Amino acid sequence: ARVTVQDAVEKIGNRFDLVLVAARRARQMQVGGKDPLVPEENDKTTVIALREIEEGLINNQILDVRERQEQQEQEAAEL
Amino acid sequence: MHARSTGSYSLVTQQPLGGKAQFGGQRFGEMEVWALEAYGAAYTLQEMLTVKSDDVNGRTKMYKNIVDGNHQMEPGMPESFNVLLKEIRSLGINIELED
Amino acid sequence: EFDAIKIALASPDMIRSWSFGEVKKPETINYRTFKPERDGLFCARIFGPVKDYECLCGKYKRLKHRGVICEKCGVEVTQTKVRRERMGHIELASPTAHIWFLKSLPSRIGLLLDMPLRDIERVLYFESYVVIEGGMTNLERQQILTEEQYLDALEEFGDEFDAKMGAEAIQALLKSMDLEQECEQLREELNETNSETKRKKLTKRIKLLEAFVQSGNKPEWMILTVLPVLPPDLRPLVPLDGGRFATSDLNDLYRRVINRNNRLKRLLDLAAPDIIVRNEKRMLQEAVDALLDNGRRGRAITGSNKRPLKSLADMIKGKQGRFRQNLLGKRVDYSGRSVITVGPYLRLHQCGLPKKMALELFKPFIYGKLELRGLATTIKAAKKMVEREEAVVWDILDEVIREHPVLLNRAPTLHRLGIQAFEPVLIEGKAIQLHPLVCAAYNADFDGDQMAVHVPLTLEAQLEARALMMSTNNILSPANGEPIIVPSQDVVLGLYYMTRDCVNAKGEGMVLTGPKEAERLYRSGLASLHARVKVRITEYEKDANGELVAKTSLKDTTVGRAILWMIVPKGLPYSIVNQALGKKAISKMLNTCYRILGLKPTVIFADQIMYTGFAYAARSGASVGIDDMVIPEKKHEIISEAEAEVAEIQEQFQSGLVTAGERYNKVIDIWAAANDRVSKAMMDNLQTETVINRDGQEEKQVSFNSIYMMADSGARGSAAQIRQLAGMRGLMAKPDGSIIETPITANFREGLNVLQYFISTHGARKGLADTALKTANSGYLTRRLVDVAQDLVVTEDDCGTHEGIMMTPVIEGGDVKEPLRDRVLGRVTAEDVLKPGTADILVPRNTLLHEQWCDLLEENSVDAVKVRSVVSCDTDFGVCAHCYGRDLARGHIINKGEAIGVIAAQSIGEPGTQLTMRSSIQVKNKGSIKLSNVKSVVNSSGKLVITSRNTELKLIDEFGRTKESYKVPYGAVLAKGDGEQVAGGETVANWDPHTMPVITEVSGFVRFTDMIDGQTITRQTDELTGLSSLVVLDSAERTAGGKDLRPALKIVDAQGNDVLIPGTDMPAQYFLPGKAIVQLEDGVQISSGDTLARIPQITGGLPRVADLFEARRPKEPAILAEISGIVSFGKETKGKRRLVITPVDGSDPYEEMIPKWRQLNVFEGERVERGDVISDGPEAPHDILRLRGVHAVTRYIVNEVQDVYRLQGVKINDKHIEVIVRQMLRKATIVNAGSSDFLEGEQVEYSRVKIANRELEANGKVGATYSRDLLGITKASLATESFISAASFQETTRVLTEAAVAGKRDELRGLKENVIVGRLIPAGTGYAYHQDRMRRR
RNA sequence: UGGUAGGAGU
DNA sequence: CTCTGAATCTCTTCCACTCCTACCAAGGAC
DNA sequence: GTCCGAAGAGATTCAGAG
Ligand SMILES: [Mg+2]
Repeated sequence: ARVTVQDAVEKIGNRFDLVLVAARRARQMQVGGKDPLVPEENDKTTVIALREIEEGLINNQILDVRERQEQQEQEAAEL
Repeated sequence: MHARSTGSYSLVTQQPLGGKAQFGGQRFGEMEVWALEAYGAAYTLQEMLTVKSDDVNGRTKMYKNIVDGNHQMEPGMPESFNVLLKEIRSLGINIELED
Repeated sequence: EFDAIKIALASPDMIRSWSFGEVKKPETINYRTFKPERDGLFCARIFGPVKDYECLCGKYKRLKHRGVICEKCGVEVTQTKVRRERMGHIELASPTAHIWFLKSLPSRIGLLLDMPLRDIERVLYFESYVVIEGGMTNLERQQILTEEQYLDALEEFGDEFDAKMGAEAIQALLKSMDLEQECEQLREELNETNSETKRKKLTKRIKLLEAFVQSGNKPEWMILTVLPVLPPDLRPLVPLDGGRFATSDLNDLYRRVINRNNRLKRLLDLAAPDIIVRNEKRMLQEAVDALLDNGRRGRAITGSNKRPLKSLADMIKGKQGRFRQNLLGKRVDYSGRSVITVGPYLRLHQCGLPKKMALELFKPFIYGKLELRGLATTIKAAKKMVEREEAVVWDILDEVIREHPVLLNRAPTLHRLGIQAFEPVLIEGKAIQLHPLVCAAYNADFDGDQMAVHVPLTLEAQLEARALMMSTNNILSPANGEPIIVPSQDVVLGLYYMTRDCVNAKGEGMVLTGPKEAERLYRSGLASLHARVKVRITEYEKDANGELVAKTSLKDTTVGRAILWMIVPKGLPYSIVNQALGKKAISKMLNTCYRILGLKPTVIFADQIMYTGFAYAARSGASVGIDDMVIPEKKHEIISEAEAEVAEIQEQFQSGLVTAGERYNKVIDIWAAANDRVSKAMMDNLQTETVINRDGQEEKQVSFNSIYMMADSGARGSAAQIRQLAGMRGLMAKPDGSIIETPITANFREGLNVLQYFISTHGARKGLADTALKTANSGYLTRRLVDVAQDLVVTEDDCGTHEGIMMTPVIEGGDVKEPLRDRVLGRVTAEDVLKPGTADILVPRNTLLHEQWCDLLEENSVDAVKVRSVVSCDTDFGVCAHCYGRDLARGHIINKGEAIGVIAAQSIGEPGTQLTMRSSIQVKNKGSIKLSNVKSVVNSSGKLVITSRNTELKLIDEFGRTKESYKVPYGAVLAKGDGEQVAGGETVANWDPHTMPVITEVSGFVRFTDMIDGQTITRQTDELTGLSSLVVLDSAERTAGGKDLRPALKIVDAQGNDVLIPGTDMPAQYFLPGKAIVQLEDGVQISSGDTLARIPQITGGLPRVADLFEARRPKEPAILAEISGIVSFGKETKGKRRLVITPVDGSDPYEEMIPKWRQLNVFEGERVERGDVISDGPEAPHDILRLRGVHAVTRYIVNEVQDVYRLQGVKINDKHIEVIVRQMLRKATIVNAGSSDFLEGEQVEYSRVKIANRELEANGKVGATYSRDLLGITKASLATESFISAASFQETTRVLTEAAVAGKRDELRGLKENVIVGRLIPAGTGYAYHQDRMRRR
């Protein structure tokens, strides 16, 4: 039941790419088998991703490096 | 009081909005997209323009996605635009979506 | 996939390529049989099958057959959906002209053939014969003759004379004409005409021919030989559900055209006489014209009930067309509508939502949750369970809507805030519960108001609504920095009642431990809410950066203030609560909280304030009664005195001593004075009505009258409303606008007789009609503004430009209208601001001015600061973030991708509903006098008369800004010398406006310039003087000889030789207008500084704003000096007055006309600066732009629009008007072609010419020179590069034809165009996707 | 059904 | 008598959401 | 069994004028 976004906006100043990165992270949670990092309490994926972004453990570069690690794991399983 | 999730559609595949008479959807007027895009809200505008109104393939795909827990969206093309294209082509004026 | 939309005029080969078949039989599907006909408008063979995946015939009806055709049916076996895509064609027996390219203002077919449109109309309808391939015949082929003339010609010439009739002749001429040779011939003619009027429409023909040459289309394609037919499914014969079938009114037109074509074909087969064949051809062409555009030519064909048939063109243009109704106004699923009602229990971010409405809107989510949980195995089971609304469904629903925002909007959506997102809570009932504080932005009134709800489905949409649209985010309006949520009606009344003091009350004199003790005392009833006490208050001030230090002290405050202190956050001081806390005080307190403690404490504080105000207003029990409105005891005496005075004035009028007009004016003045006295007496009796006895002696205090408490707190009412309730209603105007002599003496507390009620109803009805039409006018203006500025989006971050506009406070001869700090707040500087201490800079070059920087600027108090603005932005296709400055909604520089154009247009158009449709100069305060553009001449008396037409009288204070600046007319004497302080209330300048004095340099004899005896000058007798005074005779009044010579006065010495002006060789000359009284006769010695002659001596509403933004030329415009130099008069009053000016360095021949009825005030001898007015009057913005540049016209438009808006009391930031101005002046005309390939007479976009010039300066080639052009908002929107944006706005047919002949290609990249297409808009969250797409290209 | 008006609400 | 100015005519547009209640519309002839 | 106001801008013309 998050009411504000300002605290999460302070992490990503533009507040326009904040929507994009949070949507990407929430899509990762709800479509894939990915489990949230910040503990969940009967909350929608929207607020879960927003709370992760607030804590500073989620960013566009962090998501990019995580995707690179998953790509390396996927190519490793091939051989 | 009135509400609608999915009902009938017209020849232009928009919802008739006969009001409560034929289970119509509230019209998202011209002055409302101005406010929607003044906020900088692009994704909401796209979904309202395509997935909830005219993209029949988009409509069925979105409905199938929602019940499966997914919230994706295929933009597609509105049918009103294709109707306009045919209407203009009917006057001897060549409209083409050149690539 | 696609990236552009292209327009080309379709060739008949293309028409045949589109067609999947042919239409020959006029009959449509049979009424008696469901089967469509063989060759009808609804044909299964040439269009799609009626039943999907099944052929019409049984043998091929099976779904297995793919892409096969029945041999006898001739129908493919694809799905029925292609029936919307398949197109057919009909082959016209005779060529018919396309209506759109005819009967239009451009007259493109007429422009191509260069022969009059009436001639085309005559030829098309078989009236006059036009000749082709004349050959040896004397008459040219372009000329047109009558039928009898054709008979005479054929009896003269047998075969060499070939004249065809109708569209066939036009097509033959179009085929015969060759474009390039005519282009070169017309260019040669243009080189030979040398007259601009002949260049007009000739450049147009040249441009049309060039457009046809460059585009891959041929002129003969304009004449229609093959006519496409709409797909049958688009124009459906929808069943009535009863007897017979509906007609779309389009199938009827197609049937008519097909029938006429078939009859013409039959006539051709039968070889009918030529007259009948020509008549049938005319009928067929008229039918085609009616089908393509009904009512374009002649009268529209009517089906029945005198309703014109809706043709193909009519269903594209207009509000009912596709472009406005369907493309931009798509109806949305997952939406609902219900009445709204107030809910005080809600938090700021929440909103009520009926259980049934929530169940219906969120149905697919409920189905998905049921499938996931496992109660319902299939979708049908889940649907049945939901329809049963079982117990489990509600528990599932509570989970779904737990954190899913819903979008709420009102029917008229003017603000950006007209649609907001809320977190919904399930309630019982059928009404949406809305937060009381939110309703201010929505303009909701809770009187049958309705609001529609929408559900964002996709995850991106949910994040987007939460991040941007949620009500907690919208604290400051985008129009101005003032907060948009504010306690309005009952909360403010409760807070005002709580924070008030009574002279004697229960619990007075107590000393309390803290706010909790005050609450405990008030609750238990031991102390009153207004008792003055001494409470220890813990006050926190953030003296340190990020740290709070507690300060505890005893304070003299009431119990109510102490109780309210509990909800106040930590950061705020105690000084805010201690006052009476009216509406302005509450708004200021909320703004202070927002400034200091951020957003979250502000939201919590707003909720707490609303709850506390509601609770204590309810506990107060404020009520209105007939004893609350007290009538002053002196009202009867004032009325009697006023009636006695008006009777005395009437008696004076009866004797004829005073005229009727002055009697009426005196009566009006007397009644206004009486009304003012009554209102003042009533207010004085009301405000201090309550008298409290405390501790013995009596005492006075502010009254607790409920009506007065409502008025003072700002909750509701005003001074005028109270004046009408308990005082004279005042004089009421007639519908014409005149003031009724007798005012309404009776108030509303007492009765109103019938006559007074009628007089009131006059104005009431006038105001109601005014509002009813204001709504529509403001809506239209807002639509035009939004479309003219749709494309503007903050694209770049910094341009590095140095050009900017100058910000100075506006002084209209009085107090400061706009403080300097208000205009420059939140805007960056173009140049470094100079400290008042010389050689020092206060502000860096590119720093953004904020509250602290403005405050530092306040201490030095420098008037002029250069500020970067939108019009000066050098970035093409968008503005940078620095030029725009603050976002005005958040304390931040504007983000990249913001759609500033739409925000600006909505902010301008929102207050439109409020805007209705229909000496001596003395300074108030002491200061130093500044005088500019002054040529002072002193006489013996010491007065200084200024020679210049325009001169500015300014007052300098100690810190240096011009507190008061007054325009001084030419010839005004001056009291005190410049550069010295003058005491307040002293008339600085004096003059007589009726007679304009004439400056002189030295005393001496006078003889008039170009002296002619008698005619130039003749003495006029005056009774007061007793001796005839010389008066220059008017040019018409005097004879021809005198009028040919210039009427002016030349000073001569006492010896007789002419006096030359000091500092110049030429002899002094002074202007003498026609019929001007001359004080001193010729041959009479004058004094120094004497006058040589005397010369005898607008909407503030919405239409004014519309005119300013449309840049219409005023009915009486002012003329200005195009080029600086010394003025001269080559020829006077010969056809039209001629003016010639020559600059100092090199004389330039100049020609100018001045109308006679317009007075000319510029002196003939004095040099006139460029841009100075020669005739006083309204200034056309085009002249301002052309002479003084873009900055001057920007300043003028901004100042005028702001002055219009200030009168009503609204506040709109200047950045929005600057954005609209930037959108207005986007096109530049080419002064010189230069090396670049731009036509001189052609008009191009300024960004394109800037890019071309930049490329040319990159190389060695010289760039082109351009002159900026100003266009109205309508014209600017219609002249944009892309045809889709112009077509969706206005004049769909004209812009469509213009794009058709020119073959325009639209690159999209706009906001409205991407909305029409259906892609992601370039602004906002779509900016990243669009820039990625641009990079990938 | 669909196109027209007709009245009304904000 | 060309040629800048003034007369005419002529086209286009006049808010945005609902609640509804009706009127309306191709055959007998071959 | 089947068929015939009002407001503005703009284009066109037209009368004056040299
Ligand atoms: Mg209301």
